[PDB]
Amino acid sequence: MLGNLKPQAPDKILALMGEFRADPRQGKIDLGVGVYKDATGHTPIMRAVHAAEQRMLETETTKTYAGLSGEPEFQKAMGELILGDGLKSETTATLATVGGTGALRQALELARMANPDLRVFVSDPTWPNHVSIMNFMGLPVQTYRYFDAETRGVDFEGMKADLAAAKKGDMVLLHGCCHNPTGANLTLDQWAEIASILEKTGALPLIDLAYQGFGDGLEEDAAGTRLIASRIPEVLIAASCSKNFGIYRERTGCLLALCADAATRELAQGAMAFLNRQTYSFPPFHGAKIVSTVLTTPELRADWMAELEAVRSGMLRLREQLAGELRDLSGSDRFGFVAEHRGMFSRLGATPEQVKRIKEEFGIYMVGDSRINIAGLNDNTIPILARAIIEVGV
Amino acid sequence: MLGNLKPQAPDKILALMGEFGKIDLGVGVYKDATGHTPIMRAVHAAEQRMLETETTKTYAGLSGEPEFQKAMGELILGDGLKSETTATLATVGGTGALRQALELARMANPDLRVFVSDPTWPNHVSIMNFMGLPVQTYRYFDAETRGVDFEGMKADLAAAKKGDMVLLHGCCHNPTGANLTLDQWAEIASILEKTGALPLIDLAYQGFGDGLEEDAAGTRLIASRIPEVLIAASCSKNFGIYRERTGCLLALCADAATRELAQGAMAFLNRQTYSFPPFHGAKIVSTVLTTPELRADWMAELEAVRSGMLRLREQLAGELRDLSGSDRFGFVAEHRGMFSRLGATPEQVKRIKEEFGIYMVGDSRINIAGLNDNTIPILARAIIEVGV
Ligand SMILES: *Cc1c(COP(=O)(O)O)cnc(C)c1O
Ligand SMILES: *Cc1c(COP(=O)(O)O)cnc(C)c1O
Ligand SMILES: COc1ccc(CCC(=O)O)cc1OC
Ligand SMILES: COc1ccc(CCC(=O)O)cc1OC
Repeated sequence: MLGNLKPQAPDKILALMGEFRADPRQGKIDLGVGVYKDATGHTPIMRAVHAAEQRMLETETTKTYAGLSGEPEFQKAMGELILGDGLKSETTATLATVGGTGALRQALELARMANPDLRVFVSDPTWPNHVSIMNFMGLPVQTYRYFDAETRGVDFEGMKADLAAAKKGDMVLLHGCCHNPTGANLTLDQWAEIASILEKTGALPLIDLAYQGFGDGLEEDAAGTRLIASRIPEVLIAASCSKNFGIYRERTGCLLALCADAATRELAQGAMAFLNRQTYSFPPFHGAKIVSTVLTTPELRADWMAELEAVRSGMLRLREQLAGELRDLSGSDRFGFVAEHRGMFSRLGATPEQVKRIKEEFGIYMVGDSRINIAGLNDNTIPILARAIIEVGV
Repeated sequence: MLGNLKPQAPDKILALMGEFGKIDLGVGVYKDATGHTPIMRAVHAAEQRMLETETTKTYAGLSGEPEFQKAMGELILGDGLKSETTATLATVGGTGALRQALELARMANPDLRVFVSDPTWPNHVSIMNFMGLPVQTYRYFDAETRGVDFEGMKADLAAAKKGDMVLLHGCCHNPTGANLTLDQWAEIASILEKTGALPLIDLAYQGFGDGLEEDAAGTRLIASRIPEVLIAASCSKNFGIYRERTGCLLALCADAATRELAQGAMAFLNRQTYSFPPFHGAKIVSTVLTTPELRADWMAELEAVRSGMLRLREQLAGELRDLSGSDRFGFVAEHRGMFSRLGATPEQVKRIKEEFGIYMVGDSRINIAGLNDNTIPILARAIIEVGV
């Protein structure tokens, strides 16, 4: 029977890796990486995180089955982290999931469970995993203009124009902050207008919050998400702890369902718990416990925020340097957008030909859509990248 | 939109878990004399060692780590492990491996039906219903003898066709505690090969029956006979790491090409569901399995657990024999595993819990690991008073 199986395509990330490793050039650089890397090219375990694992190793007395939808300490902590003082427990349903991706899938299942004729609107472009999951579920997918290839900024007129076509019941997927892969983001005023459009059309917003803390800070990054939650009655939030806590492999995230009333919250909560059960039953414990421990322990929480901040400022300085270099070399303010983008990614806006030429001539690797990881840059690599960009006619 | 959500039905076993001189005999979790579910020694040493060795937490393997996969395959199939034809997928527990198994098979055959035992783990049907898959049942439990209705089982299985999936419990059948002998397994392989039905083996208690190797005997027999088989393994109970959510799905294929296909579809399945699988428990398992000193202590502790429960069964059987002046309840010493179905009807079961405070699953399923010297005579007596 298994022979009938249709061949499924590889991740592609590995294909990028295999090529890079095979490159015999000693000066080769890799900007296609999708995780945070420090000065030495390592992806360290945050201090507080290592502190929580020591604490857990000495205090945990059993590993029996726990909460089906997550432990309360984690649910409350995450909600407060994302929504701050605005968290209305009475109408908020929470589900610990296997990473933010698990959160996305579950939100998709829940929405389709409540509305069979669901259509999803995704930005152009967006995280490929989004479209992939949707295609897999058989859900209809619609696109809304987002990245402006010329200015490398947000095409807000087009975004509004396209979202205006959403009907009540449809789902609109928004990146809370640090748009992956572009790096181009919406300002709070633009979020306010998006809110109006969402109220008008009656579409359900699904906010993918995976980089809280890598943009302008923890609170600032959650600002957009908080405006939507306060103005829109029903909101779905898929939060990831992978990057801002550096626990990628632990698989920790959570789905937040902001409802109109307590009765609906009870309905959504029951369905979420049901969904976990029909997929894997209980969610992973380790990472979630690390997170609640850091968040509830004043000392740890303080150190984590402090470390996250160092990371953020470090990347922000890298952006300014690259931008500075590009300005000095270009004799213009064309690549200024690099300094304006937020998050660890940025789409340069180079054509696949330019991307291929940059690799063949300069030994610099990046995703085929010209997305680079800011964290993979440094004092030695910045000048090279800048030169390459200017030389290939970007 | 969300207000349109229909209320869902809660899980019975876990419902009791929430309800609980209270005597908890519900949820299938091992407990020690003091009613505690301890962290196994080797598992603890593995976590310490891990705290010192791990330098990063970056994303890892989509299908799980090479070490976990090789270790799991060897633990299950022993020297019957043919890597060139076996695909392995790390999942979120044994339950995740089941769901993944049903998704994999359904992809390969949109018209598959699943045969489950009568009775079977409630969660099996639940997921199948959710996925909208056709469920047939095969006779398995003999309400009279409390053993297995093997004649009825063979009867219903022969009616299965190629493309159908037969879900079997590798050992320690949940909730009955009634198991097949190796002779019975060979017989079953004959049926499976004649009808061409794909067996899906739920292996969640390797180690609680007769032994690590012995509990895998049936599974190893089907694997040597049937060219294509699926196994959903759970490390929740034999490693005592329930909450870590670790287990895996093995796809035994007839050839390398099909193996490549299966492995691809499996990785794709994790990617579209939650991307990467959880690392902590899987790392614990491979650390224990590949470290001689740790594996030896794990086996010792697991054997100690196994032997203990077996002692409890014999005690409960004896206690009852004295209290009933009969040997009707003899079957309790014959059953193997964590559970054993008594027979008490729904009304009897409910009476027992609402006054004696002893909770067992509505169908009279008791977790024998929940008993001890103190509570055994109490249980024996309580059922005598509930009569029949
Ligand atoms: C990383 C990421 C996620 C979540 O990843 P998880 O590892 O599953 O937590 C979700 N959305 C985007 C855009 C991401 O970059
Ligand atoms: C324990 C068990 C499983 C798997 O449990 P997980 O916690 O998901 O590993 C599967 N089937 C049966 C019959 C079980 O008892
Ligand atoms: C495999 O799926 C992923 C791919 C890539 C990433 C890293 C983020 C990125 O490269 O866009 C995460 C994934 O799952 C969490
Ligand atoms: C809710 O699903 C479960 C119920 C019960 C158990 C414990 C095993 C049992 O009691 O049958 C596990 C579950 O998922 C792993």
